[PDB]
Amino acid sequence: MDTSKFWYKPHLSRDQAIALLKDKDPGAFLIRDSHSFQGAYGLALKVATPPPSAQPWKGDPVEQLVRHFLIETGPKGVKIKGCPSEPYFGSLSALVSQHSISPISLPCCLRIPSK
Repeated sequence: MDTSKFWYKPHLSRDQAIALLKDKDPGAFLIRDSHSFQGAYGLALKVATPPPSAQPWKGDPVEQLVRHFLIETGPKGVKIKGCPSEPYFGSLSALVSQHSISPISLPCCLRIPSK
């Protein structure tokens, strides 16, 4: 039984989010203050298992278990700044809800339990 207030932490650091994701059930996600750039939100998602290649670059093998990407919101919509996709959806809620059906940046659809 978890609420958005527990999965939403602006002060929460990236490392903290990764540790909380690797310690929680698969499919769970969280949001934190994106220190990257203004008007950005850090989205973290926990995967069930690593890829078939498992080729981490200067990062522990567990880092792959947790995927964290920074989403930017502009006058053209909000999208995850990391892949060429850039679908540009309505808001964080729009991409979060759609991510549970058509996952792009993430390996698997995002789970939104109790919401």
